[PDB]
Amino acid sequence: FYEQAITTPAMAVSHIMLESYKKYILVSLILLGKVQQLPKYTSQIVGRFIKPLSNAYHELAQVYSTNNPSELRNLVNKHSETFTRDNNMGLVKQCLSSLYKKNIQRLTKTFLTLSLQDMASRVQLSGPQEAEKYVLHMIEDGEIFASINQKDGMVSFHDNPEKYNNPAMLHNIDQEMLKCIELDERLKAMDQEITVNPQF
Amino acid sequence: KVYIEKDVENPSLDLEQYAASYSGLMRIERLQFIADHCPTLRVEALKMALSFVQRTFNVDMYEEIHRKLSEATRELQNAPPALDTAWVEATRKKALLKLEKLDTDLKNYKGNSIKESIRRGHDDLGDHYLDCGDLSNALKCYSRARDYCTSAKHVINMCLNVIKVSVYLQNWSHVLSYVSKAESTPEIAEQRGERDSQTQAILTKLKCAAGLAELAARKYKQAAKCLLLASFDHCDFPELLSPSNVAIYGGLCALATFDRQELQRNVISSSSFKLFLELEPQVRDIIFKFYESKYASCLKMLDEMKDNLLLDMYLAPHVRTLYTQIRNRALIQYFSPYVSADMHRMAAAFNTTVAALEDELTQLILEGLISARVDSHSKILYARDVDQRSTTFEKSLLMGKEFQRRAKAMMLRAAVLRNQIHVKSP
Repeated sequence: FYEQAITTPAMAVSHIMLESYKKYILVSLILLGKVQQLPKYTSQIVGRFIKPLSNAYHELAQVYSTNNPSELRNLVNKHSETFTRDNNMGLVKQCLSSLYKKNIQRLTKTFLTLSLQDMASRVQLSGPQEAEKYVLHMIEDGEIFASINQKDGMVSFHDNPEKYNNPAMLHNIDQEMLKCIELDERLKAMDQEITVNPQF
Repeated sequence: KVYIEKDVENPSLDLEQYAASYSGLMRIERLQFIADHCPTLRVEALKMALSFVQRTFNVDMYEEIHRKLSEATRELQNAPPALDTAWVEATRKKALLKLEKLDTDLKNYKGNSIKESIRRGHDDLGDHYLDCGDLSNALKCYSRARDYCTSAKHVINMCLNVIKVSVYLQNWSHVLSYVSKAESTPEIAEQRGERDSQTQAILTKLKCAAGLAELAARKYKQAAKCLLLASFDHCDFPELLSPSNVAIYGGLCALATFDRQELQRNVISSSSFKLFLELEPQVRDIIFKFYESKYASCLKMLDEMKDNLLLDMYLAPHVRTLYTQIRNRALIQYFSPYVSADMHRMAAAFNTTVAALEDELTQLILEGLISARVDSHSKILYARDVDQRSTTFEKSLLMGKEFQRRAKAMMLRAAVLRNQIHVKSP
């Protein structure tokens, strides 16, 4: 929603729109495994004026590559004015969540299993038992290839995104079907109306 | 072009035979430079260098060198110099008046008013600029020299003299353009075939130039393309490269650049380089059993000549690049056939600690090509996976989702545009 509306012809800047691009930063960095770069056909003065207004935010984007608690703490204290400006309590540990996103995602394609005590040592993780705790909520996140070995302390990856083998696959694709269907439907409808253009 | 550079020092030189090898400006240049990160062997390097300032006498560099001399001498005096500086100043005035001698000569020869007289004027002008170690206006003559060359031998003259300049001029872009020229541009096949399969290949000098280019230019592909092209029958240039450095330099630019097949062709079926081949038995069997993969002692002498490539002025500036891609391609070499990377004996080979081993590997993870994972308790990888079809599936769906995303985006974009929509400035 943000990006599709922010390429709109923009010449008036708003701290409202500042909260907009800030929260967009929040998602696009936290929500992603790394940074997004956008279709840069947004405002002339606005998109390029708030862009230095996004000084701390580009640097914090770099921070997404950094993995340092103290600096992000300091910047959070800086922007706490925005952190709670609309009862948006929790944005900082949203950032921390993106942090452990990076942690776990790195860990993802590394290996099959480690000394997960030693891995918690590895990944700046705050608690080995705790480590499996958020691992297992990733299991509530339903994504992880991990597993619960109290005895051997073993967490493996299991590499089953899909085995291309489903009526479920059929459902994914039928979704694709009807979606693209109506997509092309309004393509043809809007084309149709382009036919309605006057003497030209 | 000095990199700070730490030590730092390697005792693995013999400078007497280096000055036997190299000469001129570059001689004392590397003398200085090596001495810098080679203290106390700094000593004799700089001693013989300054005596080379007693050789055609650039005594400005004498000033610099005895400056360093007394500096490190007093610094020495913790441990435990005496020099004929005044007579040096006398001979200095001698040199300067000889400068004036040849200047008067120069202007005489200006007055001669002969295009070939003009050309030899350029020649000898740059000559004495070389002589007393101050070089500037020399270039002008050679900067002027091209305006006096028309014929094929005139092309020969312009090219070889501009680049013989560049021996200590040492400037790529224009002079590399003229390497390209003098090999190709004038009188295609050069009207001389570069000496018709050039007996003494100044092509070799062209090669050295472009090789240092893609040293700095770092496009080492054509670098090694020329490095293989070593043609012994040029047979002489003390400023060209020491055949030790010649072969090591070239072949290791290659050993960075290559893919194994044509390079073994370049190496095992190297013929033109075979003398250059047979120069360093060290680096020869180094790369031999490297491709044969005795990684342990290969890497051993690798980072043993660490210090001596450092001892190269020109191997120093890319030691990290080299050793980087070296151990990279060491990986690339052995790892490719396997399916599950066991480490134990293999680590016994590479001589990296189990953690350091696997963190090398972790690095590898950062870029690596195999869909591979490790039971650390295996102390062993399993390498890349199997399917690419389903991979295509997932990329397909990612495709489609962002497609529909863009599609709605552009629907709404048609709205915002055709709904007049924008943002005013205030």
